[PDB]
Amino acid sequence: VEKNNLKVTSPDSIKGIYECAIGNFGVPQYGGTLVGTVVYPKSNQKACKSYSDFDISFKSKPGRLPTFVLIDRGDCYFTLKAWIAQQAGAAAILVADSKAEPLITMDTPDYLQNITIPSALITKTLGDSIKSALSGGDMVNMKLDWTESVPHP
Repeated sequence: VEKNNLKVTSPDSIKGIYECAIGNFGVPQYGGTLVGTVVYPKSNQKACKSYSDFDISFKSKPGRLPTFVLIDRGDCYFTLKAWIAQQAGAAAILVADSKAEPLITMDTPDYLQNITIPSALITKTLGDSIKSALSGGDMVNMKLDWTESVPHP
């Protein structure tokens, strides 16, 4: 399981370094990092359907942090969740595992080349911690670290 470090920068309650598992699609900024804010939509939480019907966009306003969308595993292909979040303007997708278990690699089921959004899966533990912080009205900000992540050919 190929992993990279993830750093929650806020709120203070859950700040720290965690691991995430990089999916076999999307394009991390290898050698670099990406800071964003995490959002867990109230609707279409598995990103199996189009966000446009919901009039939901994750395009962040100028000067604000890029939006990372927290998405639940289940019901559809991981690649489709990425494609759909990408269409909705998300800067990255974090797929929270539906069961508590070691990290797994999100595999693909040409068109894979069209998926560019950094895509990673996080544990149910971390997913639930983030949801709790957001539920308390806290912004959850996060730095994705690929500084030492080297891609395969």
